[PDB]
Amino acid sequence: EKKEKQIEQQKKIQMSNLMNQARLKVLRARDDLITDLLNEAKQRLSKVVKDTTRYQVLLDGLVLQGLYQLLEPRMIVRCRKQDFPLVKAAVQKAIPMYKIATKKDVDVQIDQEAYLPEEIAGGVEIYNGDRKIKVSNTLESRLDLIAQQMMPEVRGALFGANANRKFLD
Amino acid sequence: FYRLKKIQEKKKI
Amino acid sequence: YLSQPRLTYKTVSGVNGPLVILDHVKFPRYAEIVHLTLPDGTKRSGQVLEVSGSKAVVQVFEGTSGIDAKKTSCEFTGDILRTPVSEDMLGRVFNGSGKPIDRGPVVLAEDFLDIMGQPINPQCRIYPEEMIQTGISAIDGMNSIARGQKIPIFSAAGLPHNEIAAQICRQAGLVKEENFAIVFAAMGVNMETARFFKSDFEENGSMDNVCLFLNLANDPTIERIITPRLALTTAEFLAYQCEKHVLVILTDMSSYAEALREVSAAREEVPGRRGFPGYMYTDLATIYERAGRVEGRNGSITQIPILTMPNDDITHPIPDLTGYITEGQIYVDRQLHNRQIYPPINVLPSLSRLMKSAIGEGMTRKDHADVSNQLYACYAIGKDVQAMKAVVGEEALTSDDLLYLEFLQKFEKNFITQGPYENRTVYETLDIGWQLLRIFPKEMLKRIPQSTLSEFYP
Amino acid sequence: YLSQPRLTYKTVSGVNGPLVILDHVKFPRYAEIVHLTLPDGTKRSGQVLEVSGSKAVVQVFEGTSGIDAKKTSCEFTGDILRTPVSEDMLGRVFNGSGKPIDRGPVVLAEDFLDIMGQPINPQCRIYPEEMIQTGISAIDGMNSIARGQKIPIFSAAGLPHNEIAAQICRQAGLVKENFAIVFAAMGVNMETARFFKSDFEENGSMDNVCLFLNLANDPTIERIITPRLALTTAEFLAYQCEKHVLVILTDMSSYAEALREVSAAREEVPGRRGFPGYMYTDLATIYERAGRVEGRNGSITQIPILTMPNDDITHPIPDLTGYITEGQIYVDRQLHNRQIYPPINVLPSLSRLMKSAIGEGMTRKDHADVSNQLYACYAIGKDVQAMKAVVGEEALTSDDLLYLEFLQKFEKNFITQGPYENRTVYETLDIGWQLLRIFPKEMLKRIPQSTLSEFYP
Amino acid sequence: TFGYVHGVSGPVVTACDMAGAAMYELVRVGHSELVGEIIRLEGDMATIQVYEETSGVSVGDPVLRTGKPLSVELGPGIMGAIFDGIQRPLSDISSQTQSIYIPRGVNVSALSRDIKWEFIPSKNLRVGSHITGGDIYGIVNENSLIKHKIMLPPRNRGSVTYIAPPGNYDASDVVLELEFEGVKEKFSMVQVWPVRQVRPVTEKLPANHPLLTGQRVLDALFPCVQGGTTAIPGAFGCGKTVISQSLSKYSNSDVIIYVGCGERGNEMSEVLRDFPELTMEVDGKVESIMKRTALVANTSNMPVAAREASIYTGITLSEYFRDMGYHVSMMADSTSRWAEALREISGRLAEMPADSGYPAYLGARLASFYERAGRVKCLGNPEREGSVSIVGAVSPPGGDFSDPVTSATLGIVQVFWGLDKKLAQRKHFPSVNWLISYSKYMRALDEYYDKHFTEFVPLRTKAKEILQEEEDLAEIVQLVGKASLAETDKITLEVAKLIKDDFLQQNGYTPYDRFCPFYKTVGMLSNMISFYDMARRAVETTAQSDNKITWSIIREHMGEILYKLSSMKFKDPVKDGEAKIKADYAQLLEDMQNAFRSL
Repeated sequence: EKKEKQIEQQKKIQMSNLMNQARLKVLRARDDLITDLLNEAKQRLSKVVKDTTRYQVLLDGLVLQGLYQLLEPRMIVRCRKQDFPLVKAAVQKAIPMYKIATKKDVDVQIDQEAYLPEEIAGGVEIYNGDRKIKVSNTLESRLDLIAQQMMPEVRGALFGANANRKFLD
Repeated sequence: FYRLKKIQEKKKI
Repeated sequence: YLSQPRLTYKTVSGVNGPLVILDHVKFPRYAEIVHLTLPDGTKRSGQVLEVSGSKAVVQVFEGTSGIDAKKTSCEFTGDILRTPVSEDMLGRVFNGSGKPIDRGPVVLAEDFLDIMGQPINPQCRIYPEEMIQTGISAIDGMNSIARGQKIPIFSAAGLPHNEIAAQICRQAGLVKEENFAIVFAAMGVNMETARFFKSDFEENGSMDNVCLFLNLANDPTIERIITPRLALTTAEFLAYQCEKHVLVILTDMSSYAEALREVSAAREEVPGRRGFPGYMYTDLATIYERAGRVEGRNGSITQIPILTMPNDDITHPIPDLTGYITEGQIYVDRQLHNRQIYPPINVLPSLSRLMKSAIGEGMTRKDHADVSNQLYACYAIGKDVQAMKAVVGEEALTSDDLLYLEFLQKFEKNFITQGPYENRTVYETLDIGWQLLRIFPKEMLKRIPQSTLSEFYP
Repeated sequence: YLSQPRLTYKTVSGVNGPLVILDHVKFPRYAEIVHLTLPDGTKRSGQVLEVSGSKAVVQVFEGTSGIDAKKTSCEFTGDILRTPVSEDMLGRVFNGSGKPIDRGPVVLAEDFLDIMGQPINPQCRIYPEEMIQTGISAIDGMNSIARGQKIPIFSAAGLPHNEIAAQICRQAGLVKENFAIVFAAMGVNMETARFFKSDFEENGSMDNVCLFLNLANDPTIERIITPRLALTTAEFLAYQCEKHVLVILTDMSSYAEALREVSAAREEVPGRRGFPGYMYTDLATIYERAGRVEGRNGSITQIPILTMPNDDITHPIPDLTGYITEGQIYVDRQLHNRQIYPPINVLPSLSRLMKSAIGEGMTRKDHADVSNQLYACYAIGKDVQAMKAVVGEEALTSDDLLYLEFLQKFEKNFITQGPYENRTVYETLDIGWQLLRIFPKEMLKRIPQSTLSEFYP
Repeated sequence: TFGYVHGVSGPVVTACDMAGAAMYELVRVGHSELVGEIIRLEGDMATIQVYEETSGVSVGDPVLRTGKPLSVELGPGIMGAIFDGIQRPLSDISSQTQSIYIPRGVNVSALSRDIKWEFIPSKNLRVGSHITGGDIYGIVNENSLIKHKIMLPPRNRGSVTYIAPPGNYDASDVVLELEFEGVKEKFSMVQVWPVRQVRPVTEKLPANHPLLTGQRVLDALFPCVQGGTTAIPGAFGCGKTVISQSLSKYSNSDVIIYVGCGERGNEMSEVLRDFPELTMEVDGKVESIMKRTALVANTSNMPVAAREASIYTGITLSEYFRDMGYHVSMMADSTSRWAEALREISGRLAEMPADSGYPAYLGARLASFYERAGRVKCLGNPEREGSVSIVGAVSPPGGDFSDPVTSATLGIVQVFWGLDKKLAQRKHFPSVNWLISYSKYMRALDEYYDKHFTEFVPLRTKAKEILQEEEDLAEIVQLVGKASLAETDKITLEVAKLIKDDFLQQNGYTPYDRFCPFYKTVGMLSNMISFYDMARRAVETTAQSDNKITWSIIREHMGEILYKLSSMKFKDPVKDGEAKIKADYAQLLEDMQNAFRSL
């Protein structure tokens, strides 16, 4: 009888291991696909980098984000060396808007000594005078932020809601 | 008593 | 929904125990979540417990080690902690922080839920009336429970309360869906406890419907503050949303109390009884009542937490406060364990709100309350005469005293003493109770009414 | 070698209890000793407890009184407390702080030694193995004093312990010397001081005793430094001169009282019964100066005397004294009420060094076994007496009569003893065998067969 | 950069100008090099606990910083020596200074830099292979009894480039060079490890083998397991130190690390004196037991702060040897001393107190320390199975069990050996209060007894029940005298009394009882229980006869047999064969049978 009990519990544990492995593999397939889609989104972002006009508009926007975010009397602007004159023009365009938006006079310099690493597809970053408070407004950080905030909705879009999701709140 | 005295003394700052 | 770019701060103005004090933060928010970078690539997380001016206080989940005032940075999110939620949480295990401890990946958050929960109208709650069969004669019968109640298990060190928890989880069922899903959460236990529970769960092939958490003794202490709330939030989701009848097993709440003591002592807040901070009454209220059915919905939450008991102090703050909140209690005594009783459960201090759940009209049987009460009273008198026995020798006892002693002895030998894996039915335990009643003549049945007495005693 | 002038201060920024806070001290030193001048002609001394910034804190060894924040001065010697010491301190009597009171000159020092001493490296200390005969049967027969141990003497108020100390230091010897005595008194009645002095003068060994005295009228805080000084002197004579020095302290409880008072003045962490939380460490520091050392033939033995407040044993002082020391000799008032000149309750009087100083070569092979057997028999005697107290005489059995007989004869012979006798070890063993012979051969279950087959008849 | 000593107070020291510091970094304070650790930061100020007696320190004294946290140097040369609370060989220091006292700021290498060591590289080590941490790549016969292995430290991986040939090598000589991604790096037979970091493992495994103790009481009734944990509370003079000494002398383990913190140094002298003489037999060779033991010591009079460091260093060494493929046990003496040190350090920091004035995190620290135990499958391709056992000793003030230290330890360990002062007062020297004691390793051990000593299983249960029943009667005996009880009751009381006087009692200082092999204990219990049940059945069968056998009749019948049963304990494990003592027990049993049948 205990031989039989050993045999039955043996098959039960074996089947449980098999089921656990099956769940592991399928979930891994799902999240591998999600990461692949994220990589594709990185590629779409990289192609978006090159169109000059909308890219300049986006850089103006990001610079204004940094201005409205830091709010310090002194500021520093860092970016990719290639896009240096574009962001210089963007800063010159942006400063009056901030001046009339906050009524605060601020000096904005551009770090010309240290530039962003090449792997950054685009975007900018702001320090304050002492370089202790920072704010990263790079394109990759934005991609991360909206990706994480969007993750549940994209699950719902790709796979649809579970059948047991009878109500919402 | 000891614990209360400790917090009381610290209250000065 | 979206949000602005996050902000980095490097102004660490001090470190003290599990706390880290910053300043020059712009518009800090209470209960805000932050991340921490170390001089190496290691990352951590924490939250905010205090704010005033540009100063802010940051509790660190992973503890404090090698923190610098020149290399460590900080990141500030924009809102309260919100955690992954999905049906896939079943069949998975996680650590104290909810990260996947097994090799599986980060769960896909079908939704984000607030850890702190949200209140529910008392009018929008439904009384739990369905007795849950457990199989233990000490629990079924004398201290019957219902589907939606919550009952803590008082126990001391060196006792086999874990075996009792496993037995309950195994034999959980309804008196006459299929069974309960299980949301287990460990609060600072040694490897033995976790491994034994894992073995028990896989023995019955119930991994397909267990979501489990693990906080081991080696982990940082501060994680235990957040650990149980994750499990409760997930269980709340499965109960009020998936309409699944769940059973949440918490354990070692004393470690939760210790962690809260750490946090309070670090902040130099006003202490109270035994150095415990004042506000854990509110905190335990928050952690405890999240249970009971609601109108217009199916599923339920039954909550059985396990509390270890420092020394043997019923008047200790932790068990006492837990007594004021939960509606019941099941006591474990080392005496029965020394007398070799597998369910060493002292029924005298135990108590539950079977008070109108085990009626008998429509429920199991009509006599339930009467037999329970008579056994209870007879047991009390048995303990009394046992105490009197140590004073004066056996010769001084009357016949009724010997009858009480014999009834007591046979009672723990038969009713209380139940073997592991024994699934007694409620009717069986009632019959056993009657057989125990038969020891006395009918005239000593001071509590049973006439009708039942004439119905069953002959 | 210091050659700079001292610094002098008048910046007395505050006072609180027995402490004085100075300000604007230039590179103050931890544990620095400081002299000072009261507005009148007297002078005092103190020690630095802690430093922070330019502020400093000092403690006055003889109580604070009438110190003026404007007039007084201070003097920073720049050195930790260091004492003079010479071989010639023998024969001389000092009060606290070593000041002569026997009307001799100042101490002309061979050397200057740090008071706080240093820990001894455990690698280079030899385990004691030699047995000091004592002439009291309750000690030698059923315990053991060894050259190098530090056994204390538990006692209670009023009980006769002082002459026990007198007797043990009077006729000390080795089973088959000098025994330079150093006797430090901390807050004790004048009567006991004169009693000890008369006893040493009677013994005629006044050439070998260096004294330190502190009456209860002396300043309270002085007592914390009183014993360390005497121990330093003893250590000098023990290690730099390879003498065998015996040391006796009168009242550790007074030292504990001084320490609790100092700690309470500073508001430090309390533990059991209002004591400093760290009193264990200091008791260890004082008690640990003992045991012989590799390469030198000197020796340090300690027989401190401490007084439980009452018959309780769980009081922290005796408890921690038990923790540190390797045994204890108990004194019970019950025996004193029955007029037994040594009131030594042998039962709670465990000593730990009976291992290595007893057996073949030293005394005899049968010593340990007879002591163990006597323990067992005396214990059963106590138990049967308890049974007698409740059941009555007539419910007992023959074995009970034998045990009661043993108890009576044991207390009558083994323990009861003369004030001036001198019993040899072998006589004690003979007495023990006489006591053992009361029981039949078969009841002796703590003895091996091999020993009773030779010694029982 | 360098800080400056803002202020001093006891063993704590605040230092300014320490902007770059971090938590738990080693530092040096004073003109002398006093080692310490950081414990609190606040802006540019810091806080340092120091492991040396603090005296003669000025303000503004320079303070050096180093990025290394506290660590121990691991490798050969460890055994047979002695260290301080931090890794510092005392013997080398004493030979260096030629004095009696430890210099205040002595600084010497942890291990010798001149001793030579034979070496044998692995037989599978080829140029270009991969080991990726945990693999033994060489052997050193450090001592005849135990052979030191060398393995790659964890968190390391890469191809093999250089292999040292077989032969002799001194410290820091390049043994193995490794190349991973164009980076070359060299290793020697000594490495480093932070003390507070848990060494990784492949997996923890369940206990499956009993760890004997050489005591008839402990092995029989309250056994411990290899790889497990336990605690031994009890007042002073209950002989905790004696039990620790006995375990260290006569365990089944390979290596024993004895960490004495806050005790008399005379105990250290005893260990130094006795162990070298005693010899033990394995591999057909007799060797002084010092070769298989390492000793870490911290006398009571030493500075308070070093004591935590000692407790951590000991377990770090135990860990290093568990990785080596051995079973090891530990003697942690008086962890309450560690608690005391925590109390003092928290006191000087003005931290809020908890119950009994201890810090709040006492429980957390004890749990973290005791969690390190357990059986372990180790890292590496050549699988080994090691294990670590910790046998702690607690010293509760007052002799009760109400202090938070003891209660905290009860909630972690699995085995508990209470001691009772009155028993040691009785000269019942191994004073174990069986009533309060308990063990949670009864399961997962029955297979061992079923495979070797199957009869032991009922026997011990019977003995336990008899002891309990004796206790259950003793109160009513005490309240009301004899002559009111049946024959069975008095018989059980008397046999339990003889069990108490003989089996439980054990004097380990006589030459013939220093150690009791398990089979002797089994035989003794078998003889006792056989006699008990035989007597009980005999008297029971005559209950209703015309001649009721009473206890006095049994005494008159078998006084000499009881005397022989009492003297049964006089069997020397040596100088008396196993066969002859077993035959003696059998012959005594036959005598008991004959005397019973004759009645």
